[PDB]
Amino acid sequence: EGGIILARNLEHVSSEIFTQEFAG
Amino acid sequence: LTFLQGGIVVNNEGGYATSVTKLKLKAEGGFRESGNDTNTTGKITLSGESDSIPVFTLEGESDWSEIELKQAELQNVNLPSRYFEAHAELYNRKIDELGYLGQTRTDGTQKTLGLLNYGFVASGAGDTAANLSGDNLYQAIADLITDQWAGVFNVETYKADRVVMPDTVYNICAKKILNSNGSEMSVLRALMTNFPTVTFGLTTKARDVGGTSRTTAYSSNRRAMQMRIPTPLNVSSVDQRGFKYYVESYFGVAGLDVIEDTAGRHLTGL
Amino acid sequence: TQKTLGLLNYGFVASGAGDTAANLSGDNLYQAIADLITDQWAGVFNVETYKADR
Amino acid sequence: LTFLQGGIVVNNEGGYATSVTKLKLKAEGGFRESGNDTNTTGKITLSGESDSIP
Amino acid sequence: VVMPDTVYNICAKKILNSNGSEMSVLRALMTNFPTVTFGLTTKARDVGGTSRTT
Amino acid sequence: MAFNNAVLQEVSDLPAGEVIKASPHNVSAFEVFQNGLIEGRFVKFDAGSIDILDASATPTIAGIAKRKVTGEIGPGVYSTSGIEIDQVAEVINFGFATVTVQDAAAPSKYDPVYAINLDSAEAGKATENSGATGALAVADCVFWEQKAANVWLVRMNKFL
Amino acid sequence: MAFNNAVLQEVSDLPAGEVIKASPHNVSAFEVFQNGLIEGRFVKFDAGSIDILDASATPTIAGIAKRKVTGEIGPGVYSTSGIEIDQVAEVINFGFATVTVQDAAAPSKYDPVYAINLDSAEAGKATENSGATGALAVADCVFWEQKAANVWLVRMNKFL
Repeated sequence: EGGIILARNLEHVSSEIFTQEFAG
Repeated sequence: LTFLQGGIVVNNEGGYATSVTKLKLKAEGGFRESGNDTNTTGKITLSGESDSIPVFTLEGESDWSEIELKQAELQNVNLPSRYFEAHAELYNRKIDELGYLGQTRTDGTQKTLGLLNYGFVASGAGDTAANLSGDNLYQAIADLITDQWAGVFNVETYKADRVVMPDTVYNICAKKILNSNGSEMSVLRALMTNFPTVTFGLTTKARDVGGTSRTTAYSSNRRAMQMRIPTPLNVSSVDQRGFKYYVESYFGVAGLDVIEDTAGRHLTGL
Repeated sequence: TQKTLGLLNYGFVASGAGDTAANLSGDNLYQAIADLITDQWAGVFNVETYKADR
Repeated sequence: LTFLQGGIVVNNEGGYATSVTKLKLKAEGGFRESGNDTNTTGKITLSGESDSIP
Repeated sequence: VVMPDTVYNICAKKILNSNGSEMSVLRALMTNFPTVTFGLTTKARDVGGTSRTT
Repeated sequence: MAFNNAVLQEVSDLPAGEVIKASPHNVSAFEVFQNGLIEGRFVKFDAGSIDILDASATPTIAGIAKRKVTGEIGPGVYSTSGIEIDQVAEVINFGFATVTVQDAAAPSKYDPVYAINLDSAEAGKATENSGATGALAVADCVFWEQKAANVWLVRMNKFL
Repeated sequence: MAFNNAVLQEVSDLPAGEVIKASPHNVSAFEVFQNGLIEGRFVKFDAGSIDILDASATPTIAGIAKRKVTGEIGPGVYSTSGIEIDQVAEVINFGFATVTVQDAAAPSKYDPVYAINLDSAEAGKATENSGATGALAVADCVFWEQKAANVWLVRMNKFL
């Protein structure tokens, strides 16, 4: 039934973290 | 094939995951004036946001009989080598098409947006570039560039450092003289002088996007937009069944990960 | 009848200029010739191998 | 007489052959979007075409 | 001089007069004010409810 | 809650929406489809999209929604726009494939398959009984053998 | 014409008479045929020979004439008695195959395939238009997807 892979493992949360940027 | 020369960095990150998610951490708060021995009310904390992009997968197929291979060796056409090279070439062309216009379904509707047709802010120019004066063509392209810059609050990271326009429009700009009264110098030669950081590129892909030409400025920075190709072109080993050789080749590719919304701008109609 | 064609007779795509070169402004003349060259360039999807160099 | 200064290269390898034939090999087809386990419907083949000048 | 980034960008892109040259407003200023360095800031966008150069 | 059915009496056979690849077989990918497309059911083709059977005139049965082994854990469902987004609808149109059957149905080998054509949960379920409500004669398809509980491996003689 | 389509802004898509091997396919060689058999076209079996469709009433349609990829450069035509001689008329009769479509035809997926049963160069060309002149239904054969200019991948469901 359905599948074998848990949903959250079908998503790769990127290791690169993007900091918020503000005016110069 | 100008996308990979278009400055966008390609990131093969999430191998076979069906989605790629990026996280942003923003600092909030600020310092407060305090006395010599006072307890502050200035607290620095941080929050975050998440952005996800689905990953789809394309797969092509080629095949050849042994009679085919031997007969074509008469012509010095190496069907294994030529088929593998066709796979690679079509993969490069597909990556270019995906980066610029994304993926369109076979029936006709479109599923993923690319760089050209992304949901950036799009302003329509006065008239077509051919009908348009050299000064007004310069004004249109420069108004696009600086409108994007104002949108990003002129942050060096998100500031548009590249512009891609249809080869028709790029040639027109390169050959339209800005004003005859000054010199023969062209509109493109004026833009390349007043915007020494923006490199102007071109693509045939822009000739017609959504029923009209589409120029667009964007920033080729990792933190502004990336080209997600999580699975580069994987060509299977040749499966021989009798004398019939068979090859599949799949690559799993996400679209253009436009990390920041107002990191590009469109001139619709030129 | 014509047996074979040449540079000028060939079935290339033709466009009628707005007016003759004798009375078009120097700006208009430059734009006409550049439009010829760049529309040839556009017809070949701007491939340096096939771009009109003459 | 301007054509021989028209920049077009002159090829004289035909000899006395009644024609010169030219062949261009394309590649054709394209990838189709597939699922986890499907039979591909996008084929990639190799094609050719020729043109002869008598 | 510090002007809002919008004004600085318009200065650095608006050509002074196309009849003279492609030289922009900012380039003309840099030529005629060899001692003035023209900077930019974002906080000048709305100080006092109205954009302000200094 | 806890794992369902701690201990099962017998090893369950093939789940619905599964295709045996020993025999000739074809599962064909359709990119556009309907959200909530139940796997292991007959699926129709309408307006150029693979969608769930529902009461219609004469739906174009395009085959059996293939169950993805490496899909999201959960109900057999084809999803769009989620963490469990399924890019294409994998549909089995040739060969032997497992389809759920109506719990009332008691089919047998070489019986003509009938799909269910209703706007309900029973949409796309197979059956032998032709007098069942919304029984649509699937062209050239026969029940082959009972695989699992309320799941039968049927044989599509030609493509669907 | 000299090298039509000098530059293309996209790689040309699959030509006709080309069968995809990813699925259950069959191309079966017929040792006798008619001179002037167009590759990528519906052929018929008559009097113990494969031949181009003509004014006949109820031809037994074999299948798509396979395009000999390492055949002759030129028209996709089977030919006896030449340096361009093809010994056997290999004919695609099962699965997904590309056939030239009538220049005026606008088909879509799962559309029944009608072949032009005429005496012309338009013989054997596939069309979705039943009302078209000189066309007969190629039973158990549907359109799948527009590959190239006037070329479509169709599906021969049974051995055609």
